[PDB]
Amino acid sequence: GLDVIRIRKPFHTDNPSIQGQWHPFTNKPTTFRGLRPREVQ
Amino acid sequence: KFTRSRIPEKVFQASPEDHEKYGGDPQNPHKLHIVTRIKSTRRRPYWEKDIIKMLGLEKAHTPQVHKNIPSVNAKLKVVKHLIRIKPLKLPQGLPAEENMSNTCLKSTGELVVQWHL
Amino acid sequence: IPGRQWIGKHRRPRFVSLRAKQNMIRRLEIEAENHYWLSM
Amino acid sequence: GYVPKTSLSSPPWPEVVLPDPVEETRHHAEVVKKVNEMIVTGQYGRLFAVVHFASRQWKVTSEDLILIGNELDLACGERIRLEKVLLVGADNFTLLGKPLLGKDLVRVEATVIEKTESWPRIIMRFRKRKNFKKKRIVTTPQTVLRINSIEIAPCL
Amino acid sequence: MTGKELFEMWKIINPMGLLVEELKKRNVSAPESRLTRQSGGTTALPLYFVGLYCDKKLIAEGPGETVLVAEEEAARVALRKLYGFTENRRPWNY
Amino acid sequence: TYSPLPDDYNCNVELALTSDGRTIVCYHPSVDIPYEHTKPIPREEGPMIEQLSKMFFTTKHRWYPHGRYHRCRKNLNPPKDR
Amino acid sequence: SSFSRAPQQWATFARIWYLLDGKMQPPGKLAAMASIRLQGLHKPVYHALSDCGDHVVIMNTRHIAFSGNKWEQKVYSSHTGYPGGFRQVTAAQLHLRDPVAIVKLAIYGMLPKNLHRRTMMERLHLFPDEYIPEDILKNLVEELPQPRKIPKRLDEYTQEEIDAFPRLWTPPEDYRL
Amino acid sequence: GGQWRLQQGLAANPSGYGPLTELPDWSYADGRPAPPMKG
Amino acid sequence: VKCTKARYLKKKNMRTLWINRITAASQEHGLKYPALIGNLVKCQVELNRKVLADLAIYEPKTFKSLAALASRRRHEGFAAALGDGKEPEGIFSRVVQYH
Amino acid sequence: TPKESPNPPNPSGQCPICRWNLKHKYNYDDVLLLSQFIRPHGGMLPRKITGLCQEEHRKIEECVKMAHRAGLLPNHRPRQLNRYLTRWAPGSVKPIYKKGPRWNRVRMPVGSPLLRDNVCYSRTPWKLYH
RNA sequence: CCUACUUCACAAAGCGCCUUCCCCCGUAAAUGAUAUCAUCUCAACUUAGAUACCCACACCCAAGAACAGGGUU
RNA sequence: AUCCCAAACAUAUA
Repeated sequence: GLDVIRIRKPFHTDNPSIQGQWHPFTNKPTTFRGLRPREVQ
Repeated sequence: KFTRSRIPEKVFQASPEDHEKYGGDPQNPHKLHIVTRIKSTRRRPYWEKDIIKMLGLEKAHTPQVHKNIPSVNAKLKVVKHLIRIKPLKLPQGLPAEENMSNTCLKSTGELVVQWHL
Repeated sequence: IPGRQWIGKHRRPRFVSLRAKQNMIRRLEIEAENHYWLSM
Repeated sequence: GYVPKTSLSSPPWPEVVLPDPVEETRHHAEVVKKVNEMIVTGQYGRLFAVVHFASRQWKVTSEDLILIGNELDLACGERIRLEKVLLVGADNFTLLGKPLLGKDLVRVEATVIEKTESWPRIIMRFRKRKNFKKKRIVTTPQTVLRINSIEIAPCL
Repeated sequence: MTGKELFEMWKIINPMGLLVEELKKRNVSAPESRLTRQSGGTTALPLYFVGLYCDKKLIAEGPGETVLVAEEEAARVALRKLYGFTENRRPWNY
Repeated sequence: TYSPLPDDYNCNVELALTSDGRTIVCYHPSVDIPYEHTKPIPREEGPMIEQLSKMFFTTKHRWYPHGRYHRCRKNLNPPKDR
Repeated sequence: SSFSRAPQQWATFARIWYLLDGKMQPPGKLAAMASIRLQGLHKPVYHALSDCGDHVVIMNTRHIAFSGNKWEQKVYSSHTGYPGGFRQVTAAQLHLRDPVAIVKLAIYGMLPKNLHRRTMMERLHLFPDEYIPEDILKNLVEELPQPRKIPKRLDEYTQEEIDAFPRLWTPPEDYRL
Repeated sequence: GGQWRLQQGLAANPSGYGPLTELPDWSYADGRPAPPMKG
Repeated sequence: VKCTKARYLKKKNMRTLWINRITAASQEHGLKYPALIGNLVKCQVELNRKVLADLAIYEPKTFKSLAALASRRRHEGFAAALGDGKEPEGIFSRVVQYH
Repeated sequence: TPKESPNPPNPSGQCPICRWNLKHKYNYDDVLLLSQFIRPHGGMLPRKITGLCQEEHRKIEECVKMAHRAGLLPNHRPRQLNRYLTRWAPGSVKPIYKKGPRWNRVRMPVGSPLLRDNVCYSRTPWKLYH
């Protein structure tokens, strides 16, 4: 019965990830004791 | 003025170097041609258009087969710059009636009967 | 530059890129193969 | 056959070397055995399958919906299976075909939920000064598929 | 309950309390929290990743815009992982 | 741990072919972020636009309001994705 | 993963700071890296309408090294609307006047030419020498690689490579030098 | 990339002739196949 | 007329968006985009761009797997080219054929 | 003092660069190759004494020049703006006030023209003029 | 700007008064190379090379077209 | 003859 108006996505994947959605820290290394660059201590 | 072109026949005396370059076989020459259009009929004169309508080559990149008689060669020799012609090699003979609806053509230039999807 | 910049005595000559030459060579080699397969 | 070290005598790209073929095959056998025991036990969780149904590629998972732009000749609520699965993956492993995967290693089910026709789309052609003004209305037909399950099986 | 995540259905408050309760019921230390990833610490749009740990092994991490909300949501993440109700679970078999 | 490409920036993934050659299997586990790489928790209408411009780093233009025409065309109950 | 909705969104779209050394680097390559990072064309989540730009912090912009003779030859042109105001100034002069302008103008040229260019150029920070304000320095996350490999000179060539590199000709017994 | 596909004797266009387009795209649940595609 | 003539641009620039996204992820894993998609098509993984971008987003380490596979194939290709004579083919370079 | 090592791979070549299979294998960054063809005061030696050919002598001369103006032989001074590949000496090059349109541009030289026959590794060749 | 002169005379003015700046990147001089002498350097290499100004109702005004601005001790 | 006019980049396997 839904209105015949436009359909925006051809899909409705209700759980669109199985492996962990991307945030800017996937694929970015870590460093000793968590030193942001140019730090000393 | 612009005209038609008469190619001197010396352009078609293939050398032994050509024979060993492409799949040469001077004696036992191949029977058919598979021909495909790779350029537009527009921006090209009207007799080229008429020939490309005579040899069945309407759509580009759709292959069509023809004899190797010198008549069809004399037609192809003036649209040669709009067509890629490859021999239709038949490693196993041309199909029989029962196994004819189950044949297919490979990009290397061979017609083959063993095409189970 | 006098006008209708693509013509005239002081026309601007276009340059022949490398990929245009490569395309010319591709078509021309295909033509050589055609010459062969019409030679028998 | 010698060259003093110089900035451009050597190739800048770091010349890697491949592993020995026989040890490489043994390693490959070991890892496929590992993935096989993972699949046989039941380690995986949800699964996503990259599928090639009927025009183009859909990334599909359980419970979800997929809109196809054509009719499919199937009564409403009539279970179906989608062959041509070219990727299937879980949390820890994923299998790619070359191109496809056999009909026993991956089983993708589906159902048809509704058959509709798309919203009325307009084709209008127009040119200036020539009284060329064409109008037309098109309603493509569409069918929506609920993906039900994606069962992977140990056969490797 | 398809698509609905766990804690949108089970309305709780103060997650880390239930976390320590569950980990003590399993006879394990109260988990120790640390700072995994930090981007934009001073500005008004920060991203803090807080990772809970269980004696040198990590049981969850979580993002937030404060280290405290990061702690809380990493607690929610760990509590999901223990209760076997994550988003990567095997879908219900119909 | 094979590193033709140094598969250590993020994690390690192992590639292989099934015996025949018609399937490729890759094993990628979620590498966990180590402890000793971590840190411990540490326990007025023009200047308005300028201060919001420095705090959120956007430029001043977007902060002034918009007229009625640009605010009845906005959609009150937009569709919900997912 | 398996986070809640809003924290997951914040994780995805959060914006990461980036430092970028500049010593002995040509301004254009710094400009290229900064151009890709500022407009978000390093995130797979990119889109123009999402505004996923990420901050960038170049330092040591006084030690930029144009190639060739570009210091003498490249000239930047400005013109106040007042007549006679067509002024154009070489790269050396514009560097002495304000030694953060070469890299600024490069990054300004490369960025897309729309009404988002100003936001992106606000999220760029340029600091002439190794100094850097602390409230920025304690936001940084990563340090992108230096594009140009700085060819070191004789001074840091230790004796092992000086004498390992083969002597290639025999001067006579007597010579002035 | 399709020049490599030709020097390996494949259709240059994977939507040409190959496994992807020749094989049927679906089958009824119990197993009995379905009428072929009009293509 | 614009609503009609815009569908072709829709396809065009969505493909451009997907190419950019895949280039971003590929640069994340050390491989440019030409090398990725070319050398992946040189292993009969006939995956299009929509799924590759969607995997860059919603499935990051399967994308890592595909990128590692592409780099592997590239290295095998460069090794084969370095072969100055007769050489056995690589392990992934082998071509699977169908009739 | 410099001498001849006992292992020149290709003895009796066209020039002492050919005596080491080098003829197209050096850039300006190669500090020691140049240092073996330099006086203590920056300017390099006569080709007669070293034995170099005309073209290779020219190439090493130009490499020495570009190495000096890049700041790569600071211990060779005769007794700031930092460049590399400085073709023309900075005292005799004028600003480009009038750069032509698309089709007759004047562009700033980079590199040297005696290094076109170097090995090329990226497919798009060296772009001397910029 | 209005002290005197001058049209005029709570002021506006000139024919009357007073102030007006900042070394501003161009030159040559030497030592010296490929080309051991010799040569200014499309080789390296030492040198003749701006400020100032502005910033916190009502009644008059040296501020003003309206609105603004200075004053009301 | 109003105001130069794309920002840049000599080398990571075409």
